[PDB]
Amino acid sequence: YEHSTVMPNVVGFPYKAHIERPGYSPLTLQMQVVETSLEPTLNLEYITC
Amino acid sequence: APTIIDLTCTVATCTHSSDFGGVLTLTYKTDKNGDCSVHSHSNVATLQEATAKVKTAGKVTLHFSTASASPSFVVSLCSARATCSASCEPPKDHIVPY
Amino acid sequence: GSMRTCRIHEISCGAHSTQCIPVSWRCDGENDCDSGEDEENCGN
Amino acid sequence: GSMRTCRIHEISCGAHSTQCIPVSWRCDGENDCDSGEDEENCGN
Ligand SMILES: [Ca+2]
Ligand SMILES: [Ca+2]
Repeated sequence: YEHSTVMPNVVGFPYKAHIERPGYSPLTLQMQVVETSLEPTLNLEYITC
Repeated sequence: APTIIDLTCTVATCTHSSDFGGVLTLTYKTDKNGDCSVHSHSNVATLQEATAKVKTAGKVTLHFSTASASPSFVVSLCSARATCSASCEPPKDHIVPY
Repeated sequence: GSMRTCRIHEISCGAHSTQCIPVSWRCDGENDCDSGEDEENCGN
Repeated sequence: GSMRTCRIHEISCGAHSTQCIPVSWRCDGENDCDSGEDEENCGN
């Protein structure tokens, strides 16, 4: 059963999604962002000392 | 035969798919516990079972398969009658092997 | 003691229950009785 | 005797009480039943 949602990028926020399939009882998921990391791409230019 | 009085029909869920994608619940009032032959009086919806167990609790369930967006059929239980109408949503599976 | 020994082809559905079910429901594989005595001592 | 032996995956919540609790509620740390039989003889 395909589903889609949008959840905030806040660490520790307890996002809960409600999936309501027509033939079955509704379901509630829980997703949470424990940790995030933003990695740039680097090109070394020179070294100084 | 058990005496059935004030038989009402409600449909829990419906989905017009090839398999039996309907749940039908009947409420009734009886004096004794017995066996009734259940039939549907239209070809818009097809029941799955022929006989049901009627008890003093006053609730039996049936499974039916339909292909129309909104069916409407007359279901009988021993000698009683009712009119069942429901709203059905299309199924998501494109192809089935049965 | 005996309270509702009711009819011709019932099983009285337990010695202390207020139920009469047809004899055809004895050892059918389903617990029709509240106590479940209908499925007790089956398989002779 | 036995009162209301309930269903496939119930616990019947005491032989003298009319309650059904799912098997998932056995030894959960909560006294769902009035008699508390579900939390008795836990920790096998
Ligand atoms: Ca039985
Ligand atoms: Ca419990």
